[PDB]
Amino acid sequence: PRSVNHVASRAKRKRILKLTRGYFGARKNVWTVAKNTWEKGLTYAYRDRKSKKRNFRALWIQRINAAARLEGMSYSRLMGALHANGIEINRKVLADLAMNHPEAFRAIVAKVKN
Amino acid sequence: AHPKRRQSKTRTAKRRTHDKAVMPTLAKCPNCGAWHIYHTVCGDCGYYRGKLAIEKE
Amino acid sequence: ARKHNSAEARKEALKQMYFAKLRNVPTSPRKMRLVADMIRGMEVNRALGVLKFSNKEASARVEKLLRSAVANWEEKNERKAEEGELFVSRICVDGASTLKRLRPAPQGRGYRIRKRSNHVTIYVDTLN
Amino acid sequence: MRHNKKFNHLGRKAAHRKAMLSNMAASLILHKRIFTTVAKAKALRIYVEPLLTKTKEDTTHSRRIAFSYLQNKYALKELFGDVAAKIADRPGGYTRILKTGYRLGDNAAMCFIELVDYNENML
RNA sequence: GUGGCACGCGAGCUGGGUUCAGAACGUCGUGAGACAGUUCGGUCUCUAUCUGUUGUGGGCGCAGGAAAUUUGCGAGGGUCU
RNA sequence: AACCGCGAUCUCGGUGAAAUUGUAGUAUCGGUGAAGAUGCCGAUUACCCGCAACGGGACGAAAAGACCCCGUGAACCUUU
RNA sequence: UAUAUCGGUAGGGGAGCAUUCCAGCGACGUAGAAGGGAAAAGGGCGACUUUUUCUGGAGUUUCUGGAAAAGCAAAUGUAGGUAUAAGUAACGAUAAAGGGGGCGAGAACCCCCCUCGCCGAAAGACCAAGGUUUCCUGAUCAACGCUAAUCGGAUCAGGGUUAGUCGGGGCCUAAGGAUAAGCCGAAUGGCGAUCCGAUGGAAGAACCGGUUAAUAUUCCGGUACUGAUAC
RNA sequence: UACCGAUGGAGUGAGGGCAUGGGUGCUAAGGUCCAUGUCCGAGAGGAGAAGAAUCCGGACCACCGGCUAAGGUCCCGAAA
RNA sequence: AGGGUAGGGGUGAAAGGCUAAUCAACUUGGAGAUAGCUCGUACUCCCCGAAAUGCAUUUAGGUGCAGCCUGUUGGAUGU
RNA sequence: ACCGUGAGGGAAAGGUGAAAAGAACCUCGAACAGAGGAGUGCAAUAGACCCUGAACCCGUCUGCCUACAAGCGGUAGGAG
RNA sequence: UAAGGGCAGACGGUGGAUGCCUAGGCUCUCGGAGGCGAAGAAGGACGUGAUAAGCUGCGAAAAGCUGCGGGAAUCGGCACA
Ligand SMILES: [K+]
Ligand SMILES: [K+]
Ligand SMILES: [K+]
Ligand SMILES: [K+]
Ligand SMILES: [K+]
Ligand SMILES: [K+]
Ligand SMILES: [K+]
Ligand SMILES: [K+]
Ligand SMILES: [Mg+2]
Ligand SMILES: [Mg+2]
Ligand SMILES: [Mg+2]
Ligand SMILES: [Mg+2]
Ligand SMILES: [Mg+2]
Ligand SMILES: [Mg+2]
Ligand SMILES: [Mg+2]
Ligand SMILES: [Mg+2]
Ligand SMILES: [Mg+2]
Ligand SMILES: [Mg+2]
Ligand SMILES: [Mg+2]
Ligand SMILES: [Mg+2]
Ligand SMILES: [Mg+2]
Ligand SMILES: [Mg+2]
Ligand SMILES: [Mg+2]
Ligand SMILES: [Mg+2]
Ligand SMILES: [Mg+2]
Ligand SMILES: [Mg+2]
Ligand SMILES: [Mg+2]
Ligand SMILES: [Mg+2]
Ligand SMILES: [Mg+2]
Ligand SMILES: [Mg+2]
Ligand SMILES: [Mg+2]
Ligand SMILES: [Mg+2]
Ligand SMILES: [Mg+2]
Ligand SMILES: [Mg+2]
Ligand SMILES: [Mg+2]
Ligand SMILES: [Mg+2]
Ligand SMILES: [Mg+2]
Ligand SMILES: [Mg+2]
Ligand SMILES: [Mg+2]
Ligand SMILES: [Mg+2]
Ligand SMILES: [Mg+2]
Ligand SMILES: [Mg+2]
Ligand SMILES: [Mg+2]
Ligand SMILES: [Mg+2]
Ligand SMILES: [Mg+2]
Ligand SMILES: [Mg+2]
Ligand SMILES: [Mg+2]
Ligand SMILES: [Mg+2]
Ligand SMILES: [Mg+2]
Ligand SMILES: [Mg+2]
Ligand SMILES: [Mg+2]
Ligand SMILES: [Mg+2]
Ligand SMILES: [Mg+2]
Ligand SMILES: [Mg+2]
Ligand SMILES: [Mg+2]
Ligand SMILES: [Mg+2]
Ligand SMILES: [Mg+2]
Ligand SMILES: [Mg+2]
Ligand SMILES: [Mg+2]
Ligand SMILES: [Mg+2]
Ligand SMILES: [Mg+2]
Ligand SMILES: [Mg+2]
Ligand SMILES: [Mg+2]
Ligand SMILES: [Mg+2]
Ligand code: NA
Ligand code: NA
Ligand code: NA
Ligand code: NA
Ligand code: NA
Ligand code: NA
Ligand code: NA
Repeated sequence: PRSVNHVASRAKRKRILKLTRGYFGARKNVWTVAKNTWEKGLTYAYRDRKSKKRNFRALWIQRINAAARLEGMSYSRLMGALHANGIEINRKVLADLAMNHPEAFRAIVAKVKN
Repeated sequence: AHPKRRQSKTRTAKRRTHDKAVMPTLAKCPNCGAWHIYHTVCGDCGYYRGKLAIEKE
Repeated sequence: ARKHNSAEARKEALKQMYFAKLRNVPTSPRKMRLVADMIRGMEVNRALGVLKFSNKEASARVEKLLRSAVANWEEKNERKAEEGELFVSRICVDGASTLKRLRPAPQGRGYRIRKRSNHVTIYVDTLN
Repeated sequence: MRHNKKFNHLGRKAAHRKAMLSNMAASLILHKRIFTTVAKAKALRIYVEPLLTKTKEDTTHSRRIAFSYLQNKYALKELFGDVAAKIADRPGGYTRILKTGYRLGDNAAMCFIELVDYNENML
């Protein structure tokens, strides 16, 4: 018998083209252009999921550095003192305390200020 | 000589920005109460500056 | 009964719209669209004067379409329109079927000529 | 550049332009008002007022000078007959140009040019 | 003056030279033909999209709307004998 | 070299093609690099959109280089 | 349950999804099938799958097994449709146009008049080849006409070509061709003196005038002539 | 921890850079010909401004947790 | 104006000119000739994973056999 | 059909509705050119190119953004 | 302030994909039959209707003429008379 999968073949394209809405010009709707654009974006997304962790750690470190300099120390000295004293609070929590709970950050600094 | 690439819809529309039909310069002629082109003979009554210029029987 | 119900809903909706259409006008949609953009949003009597004295060829057909739309409004509202009451509330120009022609070119080559048509739609309403 | 060049060529060779001006002048003398393009009427005014001024000297010499421009004996007879007596003692400005509208076929700006003393309504 | 810029520059020009089909001389080859050679003749295509460059406008901005006169951040020209 | 005339050209009304075209919000300099960069790096410059004019670049368009070599490809020509 | 392992081109291996049709078993559908638009949810993972709603208005589908015209992004790939360059090149000889009236809803271009210009061993008037109704009139302006058009060699319908003397044919032969008697030759056939064959030779034989929207040496009025046929 | 027998299916038979030992070349070449390793080929991630094979390091997927490599801690740019 | 010469055949005051815009003809068929050459080859996830060397070859950008991969099996031996 | 002197080559083109019941009549307009109505019909967004009516391509409206800004146009963050 | 532009949604336009449908193809099976023509063939030309004929039929007796058998109310072929 003769088999042509017209509906399935068209439905695959339509499903992918729902994902390329918002793109610029022909890259949103022209299919060969749109499908080309969408796959390069997927490679970018794989790379950026890895880079997001580095970016957020850098942001935490910068906020901790500013709060430590307000308290009288630097980031490297503060982190060395915390590691020596065995305090396991991570940089995300430390940055959150520095931004939003300065009294708690101050007590943490005063703990290792010796 | 030859376009290296086709123009996008955006580029074409940006060029067409200055394509516009011109509005005619229309005066009202309050006596006859209808439009005509400023500095022309009012084609309905045949008047111009309050004087019969063209007489239509 | 489904399509009958849908048609009845649409027929009730059309009673509150006042519009006229020109279909298959054998002229360039782009050149017609210039005139449409000139008169969009404008009071009807001024629009009639503008179309009467415009320097574009398409304005002559747009003027008769506008007169037809005003007449449709008058019939649907069962009264004559007053002075400055109506305005061009919507206008659009779409492309229509193209006639394809062949024109000879040097050295035996033949090139295609497109003779384009358009549709025009005009909605009038009151400046409420 | 065309600094101080003071006549319109009207898209014609010189002989064609002169012949057209002569024909227009005869038509304007015979029928007292004609409908033309605005540019042609403005050129015709400069051409035709000196010819009308020449009738203020009623002489065979002035008749021959006018005929050298017209080459139309009917127009010459009408001009040195009725037109002369009508435009007598008017110090120039015998014609008037009024704009009317635009042509369908090419959008040309149209007007009429007329002899002033034959429009009673405009005095 | 000496050099660089695709020995600058043929979508700027030219076509003397060079690459082509005709023909001839010298030389080589049995020949078809050939040449550290010579000689006469021999179609130079494209409507400028992007960028670049030379000019000239429209829009908006500059605390609300304007008419004038201006300072000069800078740029270019000039520099021979 | 200057000037002149008409046709083309420019502006307006009517009709309306083509070659070309992966998508483009398509700047400069020096670097780098499949060794000659609008698209990478570091700087620099640059308000948004047209029109006229010129051809430096887009190794611009055109015909799967005719030169060169290759194929146990082809044709035609010569000959002891 | 632990430990170990899990980057990959050529390439080898494994396990699946969708599509068309068939058998068996179940089902759905005018109280709305397939298809098309929108939205939501799901899958060790994925190919894909469910559900809601609008359009649509008549068919579709689950599981198990069977069979294939069984899946596209590129081949200077093919068909159809639509873009870009672009409202750009161009509208086809630089013999040239101006005005007044008419008709018409609409006029630079159509009709009439005046003026202007071009050809005039032609761009005037005829015969032949070739074309084949393009000729004239009434309606029509969709398409065709490189613009518009009331106009046209355009569309539709009606009309229009009249010969004893004009042209041809009937008659004759040239080149050449087809043949007879004969000759040659695997076949199909090839030759070969009467016939065919004009571009040539005979033709049996007029003009004048008038008349149609469109034919005229053909129709008509005169004037003639030619060939056969019965006394 | 997968080396041999026998069998089913292959692809490859244009390699390249670096280090080391040499020939050739001019102790030239991002040159060329062998040998021994290694990497790119078929290999992403980090530093070196940007660099196929130099320095570090072999990516099952997710994480807004932590420790390190080479290399760094004045600002662009994480840390004296 | 009519006629004749037809494919490597005709014709050529000779250029390999011309033989219906085709010439070191056209149409149809053998025919889907052959092309060790170029280009192209479409759903999904999982496991493994090379070579660009040697020998031979009218062979050198092709191929045969080794070398190096993979599946399934039986032995112990590989680093 | 078309192309070619000829031998020969050689297309594109199906679907209103159950039934023509195929839209009397009115309005704008020179005109159905076209449309708005009325009426028929289950349905006219089934109105003659007429079932369904996708993409490319072309418009209108509404929301947000945009005239100090520079590279494959996404991707990961993130106010209003 | 948006001259213009970008994205999204809604709604249209164009175009004619898709789904559904079809006696138009394709491959076969069985049984026949395997020619037509000088009593003029195959294949054509011109005609033929109340009204122009594009097909179909027919042939100056021209969408038809005669006889026998069958059948019983419509018929006067198709291109929406
Ligand atoms: K089905
Ligand atoms: K190409
Ligand atoms: K090697
Ligand atoms: K050998
Ligand atoms: K329907
Ligand atoms: K139906
Ligand atoms: K649609
Ligand atoms: K972005
Ligand atoms: Mg990390
Ligand atoms: Mg413009
Ligand atoms: Mg048109
Ligand atoms: Mg006009
Ligand atoms: Mg020609
Ligand atoms: Mg000129
Ligand atoms: Mg040079
Ligand atoms: Mg050149
Ligand atoms: Mg150049
Ligand atoms: Mg030679
Ligand atoms: Mg010469
Ligand atoms: Mg120009
Ligand atoms: Mg124009
Ligand atoms: Mg460089
Ligand atoms: Mg550069
Ligand atoms: Mg480039
Ligand atoms: Mg090139
Ligand atoms: Mg090549
Ligand atoms: Mg790993
Ligand atoms: Mg793997
Ligand atoms: Mg429903
Ligand atoms: Mg297939
Ligand atoms: Mg496909
Ligand atoms: Mg090409
Ligand atoms: Mg241009
Ligand atoms: Mg041309
Ligand atoms: Mg032009
Ligand atoms: Mg003549
Ligand atoms: Mg005629
Ligand atoms: Mg007529
Ligand atoms: Mg026309
Ligand atoms: Mg006619
Ligand atoms: Mg004879
Ligand atoms: Mg005649
Ligand atoms: Mg080899
Ligand atoms: Mg080798
Ligand atoms: Mg090397
Ligand atoms: Mg490789
Ligand atoms: Mg490796
Ligand atoms: Mg640490
Ligand atoms: Mg820092
Ligand atoms: Mg030669
Ligand atoms: Mg030839
Ligand atoms: Mg064979
Ligand atoms: Mg072949
Ligand atoms: Mg082979
Ligand atoms: Mg592995
Ligand atoms: Mg092998
Ligand atoms: Mg009409
Ligand atoms: Mg519908
Ligand atoms: Mg439909
Ligand atoms: Mg700035
Ligand atoms: Mg801003
Ligand atoms: Mg917008
Ligand atoms: Mg749509
Ligand atoms: Mg009979
Ligand atoms: Na010799
Ligand atoms: Na102010
Ligand atoms: Na497999
Ligand atoms: Na003739
Ligand atoms: Na004839
Ligand atoms: Na109607
Ligand atoms: Na806008």
